Amino acid sequence: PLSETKCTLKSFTVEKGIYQTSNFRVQPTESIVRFPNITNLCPFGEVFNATRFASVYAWNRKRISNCVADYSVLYNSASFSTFKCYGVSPTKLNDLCFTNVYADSFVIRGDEVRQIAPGQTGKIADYNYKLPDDFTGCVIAWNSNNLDSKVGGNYNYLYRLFRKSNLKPFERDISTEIYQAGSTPCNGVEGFNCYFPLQSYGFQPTNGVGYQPYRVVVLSFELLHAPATVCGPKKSTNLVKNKCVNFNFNGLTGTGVLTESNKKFLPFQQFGRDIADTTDAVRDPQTLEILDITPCSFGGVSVITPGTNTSNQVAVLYQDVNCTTWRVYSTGSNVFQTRAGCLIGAEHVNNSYECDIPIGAGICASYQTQSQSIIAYTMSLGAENSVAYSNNSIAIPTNFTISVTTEILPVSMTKTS
Amino acid sequence: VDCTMYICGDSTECSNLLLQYGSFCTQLNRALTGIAVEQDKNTQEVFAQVKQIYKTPPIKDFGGFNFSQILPDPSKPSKRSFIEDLLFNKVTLADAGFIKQYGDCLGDIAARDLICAQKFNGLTVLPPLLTDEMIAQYTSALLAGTITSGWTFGAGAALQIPFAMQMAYRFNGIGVTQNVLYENQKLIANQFNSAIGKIQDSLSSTASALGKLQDVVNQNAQALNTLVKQLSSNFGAISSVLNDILSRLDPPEAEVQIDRLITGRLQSLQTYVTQQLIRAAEIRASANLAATKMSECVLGQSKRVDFCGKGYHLMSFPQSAPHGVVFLHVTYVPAQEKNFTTA
Amino acid sequence: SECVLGQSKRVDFCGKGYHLMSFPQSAPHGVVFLHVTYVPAQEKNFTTAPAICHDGKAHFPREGVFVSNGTHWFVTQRNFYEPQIITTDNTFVSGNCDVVIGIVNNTVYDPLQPELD
Amino acid sequence: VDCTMYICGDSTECSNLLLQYGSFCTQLNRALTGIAVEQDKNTQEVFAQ
Ligand SMILES: *[C@@H]1O[C@H](CO)[C@@H](O[C@@H]2O[C@H](CO)[C@@H](O)[C@H](O)[C@H]2NC(C)=O)[C@H](O)[C@H]1NC(C)=O
Ligand SMILES: *[C@@H]1O[C@H](CO)[C@@H](O[C@@H]2O[C@H](CO)[C@@H](O)[C@H](O)[C@H]2NC(C)=O)[C@H](O)[C@H]1NC(C)=O
Ligand SMILES: *[C@@H]1O[C@H](CO)[C@@H](O[C@@H]2O[C@H](CO)[C@@H](O)[C@H](O)[C@H]2NC(C)=O)[C@H](O)[C@H]1NC(C)=O
Ligand SMILES: *[C@@H]1O[C@H](CO)[C@@H](O[C@@H]2O[C@H](CO)[C@@H](O)[C@H](O)[C@H]2NC(C)=O)[C@H](O)[C@H]1NC(C)=O
Ligand SMILES: *[C@@H]1O[C@H](CO)[C@@H](O[C@@H]2O[C@H](CO)[C@@H](O)[C@H](O)[C@H]2NC(C)=O)[C@H](O)[C@H]1NC(C)=O
Ligand SMILES: *[C@@H]1O[C@H](CO)[C@@H](O[C@@H]2O[C@H](CO)[C@@H](O)[C@H](O)[C@H]2NC(C)=O)[C@H](O)[C@H]1NC(C)=O
Ligand SMILES: *[C@@H]1O[C@H](CO)[C@@H](O[C@@H]2O[C@H](CO)[C@@H](O)[C@H](O)[C@H]2NC(C)=O)[C@H](O)[C@H]1NC(C)=O
Ligand SMILES: *[C@@H]1O[C@H](CO)[C@@H](O[C@@H]2O[C@H](CO)[C@@H](O)[C@H](O)[C@H]2NC(C)=O)[C@H](O)[C@H]1NC(C)=O
Ligand SMILES: *[C@@H]1O[C@H](CO)[C@@H](O[C@@H]2O[C@H](CO)[C@@H](O)[C@H](O)[C@H]2NC(C)=O)[C@H](O)[C@H]1NC(C)=O
Ligand SMILES: *[C@@H]1O[C@H](CO)[C@@H](O[C@@H]2O[C@H](CO)[C@@H](O)[C@H](O)[C@H]2NC(C)=O)[C@H](O)[C@H]1NC(C)=O
Ligand SMILES: CCCCC/C=C/C/C=C/CCCCCCCC(=O)O
Ligand SMILES: *[C@@H]1O[C@H](CO)[C@@H](O)[C@H](O)[C@H]1NC(C)=O
Repeated sequence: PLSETKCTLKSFTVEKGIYQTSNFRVQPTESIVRFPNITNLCPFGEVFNATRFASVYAWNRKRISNCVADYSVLYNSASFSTFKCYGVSPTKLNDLCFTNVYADSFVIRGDEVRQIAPGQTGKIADYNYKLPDDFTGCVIAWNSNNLDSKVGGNYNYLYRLFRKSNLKPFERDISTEIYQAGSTPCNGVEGFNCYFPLQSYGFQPTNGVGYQPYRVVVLSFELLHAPATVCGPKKSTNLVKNKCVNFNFNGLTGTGVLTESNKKFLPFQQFGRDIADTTDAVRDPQTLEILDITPCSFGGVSVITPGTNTSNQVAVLYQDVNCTTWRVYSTGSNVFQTRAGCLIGAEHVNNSYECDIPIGAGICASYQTQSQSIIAYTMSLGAENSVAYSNNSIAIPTNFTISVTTEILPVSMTKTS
Repeated sequence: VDCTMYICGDSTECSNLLLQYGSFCTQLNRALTGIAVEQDKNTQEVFAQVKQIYKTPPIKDFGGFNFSQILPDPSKPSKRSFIEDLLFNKVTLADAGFIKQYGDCLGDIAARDLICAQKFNGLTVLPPLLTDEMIAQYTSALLAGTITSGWTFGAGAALQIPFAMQMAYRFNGIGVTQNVLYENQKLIANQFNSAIGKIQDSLSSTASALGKLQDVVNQNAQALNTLVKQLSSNFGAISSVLNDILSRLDPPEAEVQIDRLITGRLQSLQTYVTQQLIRAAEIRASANLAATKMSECVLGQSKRVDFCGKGYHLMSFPQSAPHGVVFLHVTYVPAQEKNFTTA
Repeated sequence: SECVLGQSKRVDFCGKGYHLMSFPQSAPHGVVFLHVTYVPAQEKNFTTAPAICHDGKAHFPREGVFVSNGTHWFVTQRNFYEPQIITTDNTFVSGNCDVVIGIVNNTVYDPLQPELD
Repeated sequence: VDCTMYICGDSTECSNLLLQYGSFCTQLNRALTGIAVEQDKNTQEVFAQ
């Protein structure tokens, strides 16, 4: 605490006085990791290894649940020319659980891969597949030029070219109603100013890169605000109660003390929040207990310092302890408890004196000989006196003193500009 | 304020970023410390005008006057007078004793108890240097002073004077011959005693008079609760929670989001300090006036027409209350006039 | 203005004691005052009474207090003991001896009758 | 001060964003209201004796 005062003040010398410091803190001692005990691997072999993909015209949407997202399984043979995460840094994918996970899946032309990202325009972004402005997932794609290509062309892949308006996020439209152009009425018949809305792709093996087919998978998911059943590969640990710990509950990390709670969460609520939106309760993923989480730090400390040019002894006042183990930095032989807190290191005396180095709530301190130490004492209030007040007695001065005293009053400040 | 706890409570990555933006954290505390010191000086200036703590005389024969509701009640463990007891009971403080142990908040309760919620976010309250018992001793001395010595209990050594004579001189001060006090001494004592009884009952029945002291308490409590509530603001960040940012983002991206929250949190703290500082200027002005009235209404006889209540000032007695001083001002008001011819 | 250019009667202005006079002095960024005050000293306790009973009429001090030692009553000013003989010049007469509480019996001196005799 | 009009006058997208940064808008008005009340008290104290 004395050094903390010196750093705060940018000085190697501290004047006699009371200095405030940081609230008393403790460190976490161990890390608790809790995930639901999911044993199945996610269907990477179906999402990325399908015999057939949907056309962008009518894209598929697969729901993923109850699995481990161990994507390292792709490293032995998959290759992805495009990969970008929007709602999470990719390096964090293994410490998190995901919920509401869906994999959209389709085939597009290579020059169209860039239109998948949110905020883009073009025939795919406007008429076939659109991500929302606030998309929170990951987009992955690869060059399937030896799977989706055919020598005479592969005409099984379609895209929408004509529409009267743009799509909203994640909408599909598989209507084949003929498109009317040029304000020229059309009764379902291809012709002048009337078009079948869909067109095929070529995808011959001899086309240049921009015309090779690409497989696109979009993984849409949400993080940290709901129960989750798709979760990364990090291993769990045992849970330790009533100690300061580090933790990870389904991807939500932080530190604090885990205790049993009387809060009862509704079946669909995974986490709670306090008045300032800080998580203060969680449902444990394996045993469904509700735990409260409290901060590890708490308290308040101040240091009683004789000038450092006189002595290096200090006394420390702890505002949040009773001292009758303790949330203190150390315990010495001199422990005094008062209304202002627990004072450790000062000797206490039964005398009273004029105040110096005020502590609070009736207590002051000073550095004294009897071979010197810091002493805590109560304040005097001047000295006691009395009057006679007999009902027939009057005191009258017989002499006087003319005295001169001084008084100082500041008048002005340094003017600045 | 623990300006690190308010911004980066229990978070290493945030705490290290905060070091660069660190001169501001220190500056906020310097201003608050200066205010905190001034508040004890204000209390001392208003009440500690007497270095001689006079005991209540053993003789209660103050003519026909009572004063027992004003003087300390010896049956209590405290030295509060009956009227002070009422004043202390009506002004409500958020809590008392200033100690909450960690174990006391180790549960769901931490989120329901506003004081605990303030402590966990780095906001604390420091105890006053003087206690209620010490203030009661100062008010006791002032009363012993004016009940027995009057004018001269200050400006020199206290001299005793019979109580009736003391008022006789206060009447000459007003401009009424002393003969009135002696001839009407029984009437005067009875009117005084009845007036005190009315004050006692008035204070017992209606607490609205004390709203000024209650307002000081409520305003500070609200400012601290506001700082806790403002923690939820995003300030342009993805989330107001550092843990959400740190879990989902890598360091270089997290740093942007954290910096937005750090700047925003300092903005809340600077706003707080400025408001406390302005309010401190206002409370000081009140304290200076209170000190002036103590000296001019209690330690002497003011002749200022609008001091010490309405009427001609005759005498006064201070009483303490949480966060302030309440005065009982005794004035002389003429009555039942008749119109006469003059020249 | 109130301590230097005039004589304040406010009890807590111009230092402690009764204000008598003052002199300003300047200093960097402010003013320092030298305040001269009068403080009473060396008090003694005397017997007192609110009035004196003469011939049934009650005599009140014109100014000051009626004060006495073991054998005689005198009238003095309040802030500096200076006993004077109680005479009809130094007192108000009103009411009577059956009204004032604490009235004592003490002959009041008539300054003129002995000159006329 | 209508602290919404000053920031997002006639603008829906701005107004909704401002809700997150909303405790500050309220706090400004509380301070101004307190001042406004004091100003009538000042007039009354000087003249209504
Ligand atoms: C996707 O399919 C490929 C085959 O086309 C799988 O890769 C083969 O895995 C076996 C077993 O480990 C190896 O013996 C083969 O040599 C691999 N083939 C190639 C070309 O590398 C791949 O594992 C499947 N991916 C997923 C996620 O199931
Ligand atoms: C959702 O359906 C509505 C209703 O059919 C579409 O709005 C109409 O669009 C046609 C042109 O295709 C206009 O002639 C109509 O006047 C519109 N009606 C209304 C009530 O606005 C809307 O465009 C469709 N949404 C999407 C994304 O396609
Ligand atoms: C420290 O804790 C003790 C209790 O362990 C407090 O002392 C008690 O105070 C109550 C009145 O509030 C008494 O009825 C008990 O008899 C006391 N118990 C003991 C063992 O003394 C003590 O007040 C606390 N310290 C501070 C500064 O608050
Ligand atoms: C001052 O007033 C109090 C009442 O407020 C007087 O105390 C009461 O005295 C009667 C007897 O005459 C008792 O029956 C009551 O119980 C007492 N009440 C209380 C609250 O103590 C007191 O005697 C008066 N003192 C003087 C000097 O007049
Ligand atoms: C001055 O007014 C007071 C009342 O304010 C008079 O005193 C009251 O007299 C009535 C009888 O007429 C009694 O019943 C009350 O008990 C008295 N009150 C008190 C407090 O003693 C007083 O007599 C009037 N004096 C003059 C000269 O008119
Ligand atoms: C002073 O004398 C007047 C009469 O000359 C008393 O009567 C009032 O006089 C005023 C001034 O002309 C009128 O406005 C009122 O209407 C009169 N009163 C009534 C009831 O008619 C007045 O009361 C006397 N003052 C005192 C103190 O007795
Ligand atoms: C006034 O007279 C008293 C004696 O009646 C003097 O003595 C003090 O009286 C008080 C009141 O009873 C006691 O508490 C003190 O202990 C007495 N003093 C001593 C030394 O015993 C008192 O000194 C006289 N005042 C003056 C100014 O002379
Ligand atoms: C009270 O004061 C009076 C006046 O000073 C004293 O009276 C005089 O005492 C001297 C002796 O010291 C005599 O020579 C005078 O003749 C006395 N004057 C009168 C008018 O009698 C008196 O002695 C003092 N009394 C006490 C008890 O101290
Ligand atoms: C001052 O107090 C004394 C008592 O300390 C009062 O003395 C009483 O005087 C009357 C005569 O007027 C006697 O009958 C009583 O016996 C005395 N009482 C005692 C206990 O001896 C004195 O009257 C009071 N003086 C004033 C002005 O109040
Ligand atoms: C002042 O002197 C008168 C006498 O002139 C005293 O009055 C007498 O007191 C006695 C005892 O109570 C009565 O028996 C007499 O009848 C009273 N006489 C008259 C004329 O009233 C009076 O007490 C003395 N006063 C003081 C303060 O000593
Ligand atoms: C020369 C035109 C007039 C210039 C004025 C500015 C016009 C703005 C339009 C720019 C062209 C945007 C084309 C985007 C690519 C669509 C390709 C596709 O989806 O397949
Ligand atoms: C497995 O999951 C069930 C249901 O959530 C739970 O009760 C059980 O304790 C878990 N077990 C382990 C790690 O053995």
